[PDB]
Amino acid sequence: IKEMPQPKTFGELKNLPLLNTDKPVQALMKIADELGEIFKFEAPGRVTRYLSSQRLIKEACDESRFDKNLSQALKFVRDFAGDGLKTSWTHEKNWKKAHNILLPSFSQQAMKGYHAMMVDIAVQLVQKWERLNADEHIEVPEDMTRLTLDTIGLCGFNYRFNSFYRDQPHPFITSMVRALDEAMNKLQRENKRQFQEDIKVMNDLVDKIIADRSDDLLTHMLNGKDPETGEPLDDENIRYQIITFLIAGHETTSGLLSFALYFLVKNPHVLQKAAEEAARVLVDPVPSYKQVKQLKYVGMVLNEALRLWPTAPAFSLYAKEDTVLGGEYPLEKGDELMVLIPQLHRDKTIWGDDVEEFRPERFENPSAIPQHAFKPFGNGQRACIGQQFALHEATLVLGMMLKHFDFEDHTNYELDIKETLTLKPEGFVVKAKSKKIPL
Amino acid sequence: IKEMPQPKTFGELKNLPLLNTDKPVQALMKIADELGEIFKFEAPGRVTRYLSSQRLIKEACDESRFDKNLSQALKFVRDFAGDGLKTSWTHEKNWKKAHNILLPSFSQQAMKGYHAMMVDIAVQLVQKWERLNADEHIEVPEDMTRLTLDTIGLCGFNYRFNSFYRDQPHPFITSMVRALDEAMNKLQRDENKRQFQEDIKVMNDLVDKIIADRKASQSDDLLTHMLNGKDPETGEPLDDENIRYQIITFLIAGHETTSGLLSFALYFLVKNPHVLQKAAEEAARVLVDPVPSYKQVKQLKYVGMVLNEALRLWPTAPAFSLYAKEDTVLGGEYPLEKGDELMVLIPQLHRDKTIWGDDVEEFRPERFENPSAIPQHAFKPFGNGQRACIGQQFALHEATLVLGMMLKHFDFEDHTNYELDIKETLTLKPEGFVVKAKSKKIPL
Ligand code: HEM
Ligand code: HEM
Ligand SMILES: O=C(CCCCCn1ccnc1)N[C@@H](Cc1ccccc1)C(=O)O
Ligand SMILES: O=C(CCCCCn1ccnc1)N[C@@H](Cc1ccccc1)C(=O)O
Repeated sequence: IKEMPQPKTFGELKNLPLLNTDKPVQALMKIADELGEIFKFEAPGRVTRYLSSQRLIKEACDESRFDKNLSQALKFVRDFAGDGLKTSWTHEKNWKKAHNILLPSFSQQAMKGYHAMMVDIAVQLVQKWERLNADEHIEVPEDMTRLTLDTIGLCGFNYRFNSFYRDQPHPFITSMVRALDEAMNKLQRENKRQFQEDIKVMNDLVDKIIADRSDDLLTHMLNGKDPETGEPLDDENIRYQIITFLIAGHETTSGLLSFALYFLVKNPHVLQKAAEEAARVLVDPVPSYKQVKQLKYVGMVLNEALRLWPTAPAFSLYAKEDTVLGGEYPLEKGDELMVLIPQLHRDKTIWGDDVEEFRPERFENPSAIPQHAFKPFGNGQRACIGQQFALHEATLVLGMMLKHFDFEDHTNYELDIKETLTLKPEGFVVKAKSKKIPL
Repeated sequence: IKEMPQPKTFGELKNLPLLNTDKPVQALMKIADELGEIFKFEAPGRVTRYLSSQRLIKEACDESRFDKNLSQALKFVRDFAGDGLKTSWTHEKNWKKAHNILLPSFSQQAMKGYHAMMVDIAVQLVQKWERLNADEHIEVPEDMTRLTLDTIGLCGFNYRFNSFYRDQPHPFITSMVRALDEAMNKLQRDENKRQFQEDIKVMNDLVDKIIADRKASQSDDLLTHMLNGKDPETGEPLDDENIRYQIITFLIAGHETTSGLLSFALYFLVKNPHVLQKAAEEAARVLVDPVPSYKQVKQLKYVGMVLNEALRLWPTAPAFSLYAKEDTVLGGEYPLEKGDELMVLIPQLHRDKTIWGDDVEEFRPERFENPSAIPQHAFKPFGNGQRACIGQQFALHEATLVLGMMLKHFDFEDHTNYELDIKETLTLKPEGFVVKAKSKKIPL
C-alpha cells in the first residue's frame, strides 16, 4: 500500500556514505525526524528499514513474526565474540544452551551474591573522588568505565582489572576497544594485522582468567548444565561468553551512569530529589542489597536517562515469514528491520509533546507505560540478560555518589555525544564537593 | 523513640465517639492541627495511626515496607463490592488477575476510544445549561454527579443512566448511595441492616441486567475486557462472580470522586477570578472546534493544573490505609510491629507547610508547573504504588474535557457568594454550591 521514504543516495554506494560520519546514530535520528516512522536504507548488498514509532515497533517486537537479526555491527563483533549470547543467532544450538545455563546467574535473586563485590568497586570510586585536591575535576565517563569494567571483572570472573590504579586502561580494554573501533570503522568504510593482534590479546587474558580455575559467572559457565540437552558449555563457547560479558557487561553501563550524572547536574530540581532519597535510604557506611532496591527515584532517574540516550541505541530484526507491517508495508521472509531506540523513546504520541525534557517522574508508576514504548534492553527472549545486573550496579553507584558528594557543572558542559557502537557524553567533567560522610 | 500523642478518649469507647460527627475527615484534620504529624487513634478492637506529614508518608509509601490495608470503611464497602479491585487485598488472587486484565482498558492510550462517549455526556451538560431560563441557577455537585455517573455508565458498559432526563436518580444510584451511606454510618456508630440488603439487591439487579443486555447485543468498553480479557500470567479470564463485583466497583469508584473534583474545581475558579480568567483563556485558545478532540484535551495544560490544585486542597477520596509488612521504624523514632495499621490523612498531607510554603490555603495551580520540583509522595490524591487509582487517567481526562467545555461556553457568577460547606460521605463534596452561567452563545 504505502511507499516507504528513503534518504539521499550516493550513486552506486546508495545510502552507505550517510554512515561515513562520526555520529551515525544522531545522523539517523535526524533522518527519522525528516522522514517519519519508517524509512528504507540501502547499501551495496544490503537493504534494511529503520523504525521509529511505537506503532510499528510493537509489531516488530512480536516474536512470532520477527526474530533477532545480526546487524553488520554485531557481525563484526562476532569476529571475536563468536557464538556468545549477544552475537549468536537464535537458531544456533549454543544460544539457547548458554541462555538456559546463564539465566539463573542473572536473576534479581542472583544480585545478592554479586552485591558485595559491586560495593568493593563502588567504594574504590568514592575514595578516589574523596582524595582529589581542591579545584581538581572528575572525568566522568572515564571513571564510570573504570568502575563498570572492574565490577564485571570482579563480580563475573573474580578478576581484578585494578582500573583505579592506572592512567592507561588495562591491556585488555585497548585491544578490545581497538577491536570494537575496527568493527565500527569497517561499517563506515595493516588494520587487519592489528585486528588479529588485539583478538589474541583478548583471548590471552581469557585463557588467563580460566587457567587457575566462587560466587560469580565463571562458576556457572564451567559447572552449569543445560537442562534441555544436559550438556555444559564447551571450552570454545566459554571463551566467547567471557569476551561477550566483558564487553556487554561494562560499556553500555558506564554510558548510562555518565548520562545520568549529566542530566542530574543539568536539572537541579531532579538532583535534589535523588540526593534526598540517597541520604534517607543509605543510612549505613556500606549500602546493603535491600537498601539499593529502596532507591526508587534513583531508578526512575536511570530509566529516564535510558529513555533519552539508550546506550545500546539499536537492534535488528528479520521477518520469519511473509507479513505486512502496520497494515501498509508488506515484507518478505528474511526482510530486515532496525529499531532506532532513541527515536522510539521520543514518540510524541506515547510520551507527549515534551519528549526532549528530562523528567524522571514519567516513570513514577511503571504501569502507565504502554507496551514496547520503552526498549533500552532489547526485546523478548533476546532481551538483555544483564538488565538487572546493570540497573543494580548503576543504582548502587549513583546512590553512593549522591550520598557522598555535591556536584558542580563548573565548565557548563555542552553535551557532545561520542559514538562507538555505544553512546557516551565525551568530555563530561564535574567537580565534587565531599559531604564528608565516612565509609 | 518518641511516644506519639492521642486525642481525647471516652472510657471504653476510646477515640471512637470522635468519629460520631457529620464531618469526620475535617474533624481529624483539626486533631492533626493540634497534635501534629502523627497521632494514635483507638476504637474497641481497633488501633491505627493517622499520618499528616510528607516526612512520614513518604516512608509509608515504600511498598517494600507497607501494603494496602482495608480500612473499616472499605471493609463495609466490601460487603457489596466483594473482591473487586478497590476492596480486595493485594494478596488475593483476584486482585492481580483483575489488575492485569483491566489495565489495558485504562491506559492513557485507551482514553481515545472512550473520548466520543465522554463528549456525548458533556454535550448534554452544556445543552442543559444553555437551556436554562434567565435568573435560573445551576446546582453544581448535582449536575457534576449526573455527568460522571452517565459517563462511567456509557463509557464503561454502554448503558445510559440518562441522568439529565431525571430529577430523581436512577434506582441503582439511590440504593448505591444509601448503601454507601449505611457503610459510613456503621463507622461512627436495627432495621438499617434490612434496608442494606434490599439496596444490595437493587445494585446486583442492574448489574445482572447490564450483563444480560450486553450478551444479547462486542463494544470497545470495560465490560468487553471484563468478559473477554485474559490474565497474561495464568491465561484465565475473570469468573462471573468477580465480574459483577468489578461492575459494582467501577460504577461506585468511577463517578463520585470525579464529580467532587469537578465541583471543587469550579468552586475554586469562581472564588479566584484571575485563575478562572487564565483557565478560560486556555479553553478558548485550544478548543477551536465545536466538539473537543482527544488531542485538544491533552493540550489543556492549565486546566489540568487547576484540577491538580483542587485535588491538593480537597482530595475527594480523603484517605487510604496501610499495614506494615514487617517490623519497621517510621521516621527513625516511631517503631511499628508487623501488622500495625496506618491512615494517610490526604487533605492534611497536602497542607504540609514544609512542602508547599506558607500559602498552603491559597488556590494557585502554578504549583504544579514542574512535577520535578515537588518532593516525593507530597501529592497523593490517587493513592500509592500498585494499589493506586486505576481510573486516574479516566478521571482526569473526563474532568479536563468537561471543565474545558464549561469554561469555553459560559461565564460563571457566584451570585449567592457561596460559603464553602463540605458534606462528607466516604467522599467530599461542596454541598449547596450553586452558580449562574451566562452563555457565550458559541454553538456546538
Ligand atoms: C545500561 C546497561 C545495558 C544496556 C543499555 C544494554 C542493552 C542491551 C540490548 C539493547 C541488548 C539486545 C541486543 C540485540 O537485540 O541485538 C542487550 C543484550 C545483551 N546484553 Fe546488555 N545492556 C546493558 C548491560 C549489560 C550487562 C551489565 C551485561 C552483562 C552482565 C549485558 C549482557 C548482555 C548480553 C549477554 C546480551 C545478549 C543476550 C542474548 O541475546 O541472549 N548487558 N543488551
Ligand atoms: C477524581 C477522581 C478520583 C479520585 C480522587 C480517586 C481516588 C482513588 C484513591 C485514593 C484510590 C486508592 C484507594 C486506597 O488506597 O484504598 C483509588 C483506587 C481506585 N479507583 Fe479511584 N479515584 C478517582 C477516580 C476513579 C475512576 C474514574 C475510576 C474508574 C473508572 C476509579 C476506580 C478505582 C479503582 C478500581 C481503584 C482500586 C485500584 C486497585 O486497588 O487496584 N477511580 N481511587
Ligand atoms: O545502526 C546500527 C548500530 C547498532 C549497534 C548496536 C550494537 N550493540 C547492541 C548491544 N550492544 C552493542 N548498525 C547498522 C548500520 C548499518 C546499516 C546499513 C548498512 C551498514 C550498516 C548495522 O550495523 O547494520
Ligand atoms: O478515615 C477513613 C476514611 C475512608 C476513606 C475513603 C475510601 N475511598 C477510597 C476511594 N474511594 C473511597 N476511614 C477510617 C475511619 C475509622 C478509624 C478508626 C476506627 C473506625 C473508623 C476507617 O474506615 O477505618
